[PDB]
Amino acid sequence: ALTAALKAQIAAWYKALQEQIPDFIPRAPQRQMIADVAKTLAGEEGRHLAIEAPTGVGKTLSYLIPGIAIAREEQKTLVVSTANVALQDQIYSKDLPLLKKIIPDLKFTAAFGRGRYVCPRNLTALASTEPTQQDLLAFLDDELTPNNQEEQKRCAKLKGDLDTYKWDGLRDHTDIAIDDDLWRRLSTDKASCLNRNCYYYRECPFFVARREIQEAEVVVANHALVMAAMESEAVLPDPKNLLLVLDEGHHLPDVARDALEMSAEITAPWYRLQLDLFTKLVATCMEQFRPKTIPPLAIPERLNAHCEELYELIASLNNILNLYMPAGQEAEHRFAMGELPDEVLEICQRLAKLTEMLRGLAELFLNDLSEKDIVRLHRLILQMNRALGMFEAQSKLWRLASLAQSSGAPVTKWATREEREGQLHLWFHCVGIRVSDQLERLLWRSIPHIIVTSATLRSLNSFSRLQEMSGLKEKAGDRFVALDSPFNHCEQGKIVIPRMRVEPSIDNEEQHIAEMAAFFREQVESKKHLGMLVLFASGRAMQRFLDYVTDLRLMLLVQGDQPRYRLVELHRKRVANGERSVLVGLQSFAEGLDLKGDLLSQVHIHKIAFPPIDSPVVITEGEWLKSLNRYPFEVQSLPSASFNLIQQVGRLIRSHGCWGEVVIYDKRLLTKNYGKRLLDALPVFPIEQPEVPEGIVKK
DNA sequence: TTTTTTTTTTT
Ligand code: SF4
Repeated sequence: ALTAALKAQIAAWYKALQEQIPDFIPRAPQRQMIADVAKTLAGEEGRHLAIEAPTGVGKTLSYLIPGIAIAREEQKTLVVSTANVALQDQIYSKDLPLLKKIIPDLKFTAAFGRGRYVCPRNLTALASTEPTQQDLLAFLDDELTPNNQEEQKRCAKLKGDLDTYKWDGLRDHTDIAIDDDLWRRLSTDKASCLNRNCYYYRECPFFVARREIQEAEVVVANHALVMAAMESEAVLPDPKNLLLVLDEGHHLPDVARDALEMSAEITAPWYRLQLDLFTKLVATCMEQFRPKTIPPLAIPERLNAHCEELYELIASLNNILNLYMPAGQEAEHRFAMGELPDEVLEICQRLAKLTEMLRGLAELFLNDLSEKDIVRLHRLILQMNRALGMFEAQSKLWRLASLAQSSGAPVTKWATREEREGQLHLWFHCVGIRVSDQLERLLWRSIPHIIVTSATLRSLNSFSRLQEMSGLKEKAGDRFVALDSPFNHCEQGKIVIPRMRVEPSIDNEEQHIAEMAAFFREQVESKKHLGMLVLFASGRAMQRFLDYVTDLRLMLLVQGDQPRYRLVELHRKRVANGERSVLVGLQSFAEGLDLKGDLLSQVHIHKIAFPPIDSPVVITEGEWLKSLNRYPFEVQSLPSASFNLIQQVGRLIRSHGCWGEVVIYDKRLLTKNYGKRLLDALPVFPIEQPEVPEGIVKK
């Protein structure tokens, strides 16, 4: 499988980059990862490879070089998939052009979902049309006019950039802030688009990007897109012709779980309204634009016999679920083991059938309208597209609610009664607990050999959690490799566990935050660190902590206040200037921050990020683990805590020459037996246990 | 055994 010419090509590109790009430094883990990826992707050894490549190993070049070599030899496409658009851009703008220097021949593109692309037609409307005081009837028309004059100028700037190729049309590739509402208007749904009819169709960024996919050697994708391309066999080449690298691979089950997740409203009056609107809309479609294809369900007698039966089912379900909950109150009911009582299951099966039928009708009408008075047709397309979305959520919901198991585990099922607009609304919720069958069918079986890599794949020094969640198995021929970290952590930093007076239990939170803040403040006062990061496991705790350090607002860059890349922008600017700067964030910061040396010398971790015990999904899972005679804490809480802790601690040492401390304020790392195990899955650091000032609680 | 709420993206 590894031909002579291929080894020669990989070696050549390797020597090329190491002695022609300044600072490219070889490493033995890098050589091993190149060889392992090369053997897996050529078919020489087993099926799939899950290789953990800690920061510093040089992971992306390590799979890019053999991946590209094998793709060229075989006239295949290398698909590199990562977690989100920012990481995609990192691969597309930094690593691939670097390889283009030594492979001038290289053909690579990036791929994104339709929703990230501007629609030239709409933007032209927004840039070239007058804001006229929200002309009232015109607002009611929502007829493509800039809300106001500021909006109009911004749109014209965006259009100027688009037309001269300063802007590629992707939402994330422009500096100009775009409101979410604005973006909804600037982009369009597949049906809403004019395709070959539009006078821009040859000029549309999205279609051009897909055209680039077709002749490219490397496509940079995100996991959601790849999954969607495996369900709809529609955007990527045929799986058999694919080399697939799933960078940031630990995210893969969660992404797969989107296919087993739905929440939707089911409250009976609202439902009556929706069905009435739909019936009326189908009749007006038939009158206004007779479709080419008229299904028997569109026949009015049949359509509203169908809708009346659906409604009667919904109303029965409302009554049943309402008996679980106090009247006139917001409430909640979870079904243990995700198991529905027989009558409720029966109802959900019939609902699944009826809502799926309505979804099919709406889809057929929608495609008929899109195939085809442009103004009136577009109003009708929009309404029917809304209807389609409603019934999509419905059929998916009832399909999941009807499942006995998914990948050998229950689907979490539960209802909520929530207040919204002066009223109580009934929601149903389904969340698949395991997703391995999904990954197996869409990826593992479909693509001959896949690389799953990440800086962090293991939990508790083990691939066990990854194996169980992903379905990858040695028995199927998948291999699992953990490369060593290059850095020397014990000499490069320390872990600090202050002598806190309370554990961060539920009752203790107020005192705990107080003690933390005191200690944290003293650290800031030492002026020993310029780059600081504070990491929380809940937004509740983060806000509470923020109340104690309100005198430090100037110094604090808080997740959400600005887009993360801007917050890191400012952080770099101030630290380079000699000022103290503190980032404060949740999971997004714990996962995404990569700050070397001065930029981040002290990491503050409020607590061990254990999963929420009262969450319905966690409860249902623990029930199921119990029924299999496994201990939930051992199998569910502690491994998640280990993975999260590895990731959080992983912010400190990003390079040789990184230095500093990780302050962990959860005393249970020393106080509980499991503490040792969490510490043993971290890199080795010396542990210091300083005394803590008295915690003054605030009103 | 022992634990308590985060986050992107797509058809
Ligand atoms: S093609 Fe669809 S998206 Fe591109 S411009 Fe015409 S309408 Fe807007």
